[PDB]
Amino acid sequence: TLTLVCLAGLLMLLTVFGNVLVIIAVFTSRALKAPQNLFLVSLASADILVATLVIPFSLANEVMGYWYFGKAWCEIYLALDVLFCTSSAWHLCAISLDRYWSITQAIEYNLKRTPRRIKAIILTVWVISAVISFPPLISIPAEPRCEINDQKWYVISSCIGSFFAPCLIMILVYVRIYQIAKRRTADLEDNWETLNDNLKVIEKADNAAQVKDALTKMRAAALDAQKATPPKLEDKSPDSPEMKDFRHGFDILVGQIDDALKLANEGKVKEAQAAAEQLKTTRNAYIQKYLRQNREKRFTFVLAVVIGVFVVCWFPFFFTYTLTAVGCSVPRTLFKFFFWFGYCNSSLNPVIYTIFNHDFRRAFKKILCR
Ligand SMILES: CC(C)N1c2cccc(F)c2C[C@H]1c1cnc[nH]1
Repeated sequence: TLTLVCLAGLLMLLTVFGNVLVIIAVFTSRALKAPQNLFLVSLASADILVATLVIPFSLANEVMGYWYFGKAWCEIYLALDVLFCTSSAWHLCAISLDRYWSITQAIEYNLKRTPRRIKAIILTVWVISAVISFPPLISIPAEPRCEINDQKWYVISSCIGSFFAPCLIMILVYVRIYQIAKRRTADLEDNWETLNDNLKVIEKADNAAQVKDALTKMRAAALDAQKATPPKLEDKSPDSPEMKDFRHGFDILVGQIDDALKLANEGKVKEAQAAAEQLKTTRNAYIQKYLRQNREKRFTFVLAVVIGVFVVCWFPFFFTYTLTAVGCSVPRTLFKFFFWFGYCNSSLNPVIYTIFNHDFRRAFKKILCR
């Protein structure tokens, strides 16, 4: 009934509450690099702009509302509701492009990733997003009963121009990103699995020979693993004590395999598997902390999760809105749900942001207390 008028504005403030916290979190932090911050703050600035200037009207217009103090309100209301979503999609596209270029072009791109360069990128997103939003000689006096003239021709070019094409690209480059990351870690993950497999085989073994062969197996696996670069220690020197801690760790391990190999040949089947558990624990304490993903890999994956919500929130709306050109299915029950679903995308960006990024939780708890 009337309980819902406050809920939407309540969730509308959740964008201000959520995104402004991010706006100032990255605003001035020695940990936050300026290249990435610029993009996450203009994205959070579009969300904080649409939650205030466009969000509330959609609720009243949805129940007991019409354009007041002129249709000019219905002019800008349409124009910003496309602008933010065309710019938000295109921003996610550019971060998608930034993440790809950084992972591949390496030193050269870092030289060109000047904060001024990426500042220029954002303004251009606003520029080109304003072109897709501005209609040529076509308007989106008395009350007009605010909706969008569903010109089948224009609508789809804009429907694609706002959501489809930018989302398509950002999906298309991130699938290349995933394949690259999977290729790097592949061989090492072979080894780590082979270690774990032979370990369980050791604990799940009944005779000494089975253990001895399992042990000899992992011995090569560890040596093969010893020559990889673990994910955290990517682009670090072998002068870095972390990269050396990795190596010493597999020396220490190999030795323990050999010592456990002496027990299996001595005929002490039980002592062997016992000592094999000691191998496992040692491996975890030495190695596990380096299998964790690098600092740049976290940012790329976390924005992979963000594209997951831009697709999940907006695709139902745009796909049902695109189908209206052929008018196949029920809009009455679905339009309302999908119009909100796409809209909550702006409030839920800092939600996934702190839910996954380790720097986010601390930046959220330290922004408030100061
Ligand atoms: C105004 C409606 C039709 N919308 C629109 C129009 C053009 C581009 C575009 F990306 C969007 C999103 C969608 C919408 C805005 N607010 C909630 N849903």
